[PDB]
Amino acid sequence: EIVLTQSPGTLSLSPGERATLSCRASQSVSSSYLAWYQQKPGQAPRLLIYGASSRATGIPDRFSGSGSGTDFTLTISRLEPEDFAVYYCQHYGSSLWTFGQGTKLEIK
Amino acid sequence: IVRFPNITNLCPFGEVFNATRFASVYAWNRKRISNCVADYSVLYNSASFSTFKCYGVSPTKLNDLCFTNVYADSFVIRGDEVRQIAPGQTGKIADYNYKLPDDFTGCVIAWNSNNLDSKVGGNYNYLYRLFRKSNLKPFERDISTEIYQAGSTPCFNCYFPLQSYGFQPTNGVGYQPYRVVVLSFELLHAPATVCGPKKSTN
Amino acid sequence: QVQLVQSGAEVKKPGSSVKVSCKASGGTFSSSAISWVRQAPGQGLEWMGGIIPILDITNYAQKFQGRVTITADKSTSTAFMELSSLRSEDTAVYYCALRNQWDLLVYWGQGTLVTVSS
Ligand SMILES: *[C@@H]1O[C@H](CO[C@@H]2O[C@@H](C)[C@@H](O)[C@@H](O)[C@@H]2O)[C@@H](O[C@@H]2O[C@H](CO)[C@@H](O)[C@H](O)[C@H]2NC(C)=O)[C@H](O)[C@H]1NC(C)=O
Ligand SMILES: *[C@@H]1O[C@H](CO)[C@@H](O)[C@H](O)[C@H]1NC(C)=O
Repeated sequence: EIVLTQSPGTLSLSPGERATLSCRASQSVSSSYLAWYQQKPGQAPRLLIYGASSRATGIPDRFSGSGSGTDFTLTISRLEPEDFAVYYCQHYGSSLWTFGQGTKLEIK
Repeated sequence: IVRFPNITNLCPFGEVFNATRFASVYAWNRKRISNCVADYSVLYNSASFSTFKCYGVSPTKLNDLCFTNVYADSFVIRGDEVRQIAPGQTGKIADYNYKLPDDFTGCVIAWNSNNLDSKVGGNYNYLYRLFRKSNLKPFERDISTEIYQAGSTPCFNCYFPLQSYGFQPTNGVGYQPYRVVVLSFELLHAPATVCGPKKSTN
Repeated sequence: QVQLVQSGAEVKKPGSSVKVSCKASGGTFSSSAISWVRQAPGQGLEWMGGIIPILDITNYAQKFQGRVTITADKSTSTAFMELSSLRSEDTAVYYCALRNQWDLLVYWGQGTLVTVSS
């Protein structure tokens, strides 16, 4: 089926630098159905990117999504202290949703 | 009674209306919609459109219909150019970039996109054709890069046919970009597949 | 203006059943699809299934065929999921999510924890 895999499973980053997350589908998908989310412990998922690139309302322009086919990415331009969270990709086509495990972006 | 086709899907219109990138006017993007259900009341009732004009149909009757096919043509133009996207019109877009047949059935929908398309230094990714030797026929796409004349010579002259527009936050309304979607309908003499939300019975 | 509102929960014994409601607001209940997503503690998200109320079509994730019922009641703009015969491996947070046609954006409710124990 449509299986998303994220990479790397974990990151170790300085606050203030740039970093990216990769999402790879088993089969190609339309970019119109990809989204990125983040969570802080105890919280509901927050939408960051939808349609594989549009920025969700209320999200600062540090977050930029792109991609096509099977290969998609999320870039965070500065990794502010508030950006350290678990992140993940979702495919939300009409027949089946799939969520991509998740990556933990750590500070250290 | 209500006896519509046994459709099991909702129509993929998000891809048409809520895309991050729109085609330029000379290279407008056509998509086909088929074998699905759509509630046109919702889109119509939304106050976001500055233009919503139908030809051959009335917006309020759309849910009682089912179409052979629906084609969605999307692109970006200036606000003052909205006037040209209509049957019976002439002008550089109506004649060189996007021509509608004069006998037209469907709806023209448009809204201001200054917040998405204008860039601080000018969004020069949007281009318009200024030069063409003759007018377009309905639904043609002139995506050529041929060069046009001035004086009576071969190829002063040699004009590149396309002109980018400075879509910038500094623009007054007539110069703000607008996103346009045209829904062209095929209907009646057909095994129609795109239906409104009706409760088929018996 | 879309908002999804969910109720709280507790179950006192495996083998029992939990029914969770999601009230939609902001209009456009129709012409939308409603999905249910589960998050077990320590896990990521998984889709359980979903429904399109105006087609009245329900599609279940394969691992949840059996036990799970997804239904909807458009007259009150709501949707439900019921998970019967609970086994305590399912003491997860259950979220409803909605997407309208004419859009791409996905709306989420406030997931509710269903805890099942003696
Ligand atoms: C993607 O769609 C969202 C949601 O738009 C709403 O639903 C549409 C079907 C239509 O009826 C819109 O007018 C509704 O607002 C867009 O988000 C809105 O953007 C405007 C700015 O143009 C802002 O004032 C609203 O608050 C936003 N609403 C929400 C819920 O976020 C979004 O801009 C669209 N993205 C693209 C690329 O078109
Ligand atoms: C599908 O819809 C057509 C509409 O005319 C009808 O003739 C046909 O019997 C329907 N099929 C089923 C399985 O109901």
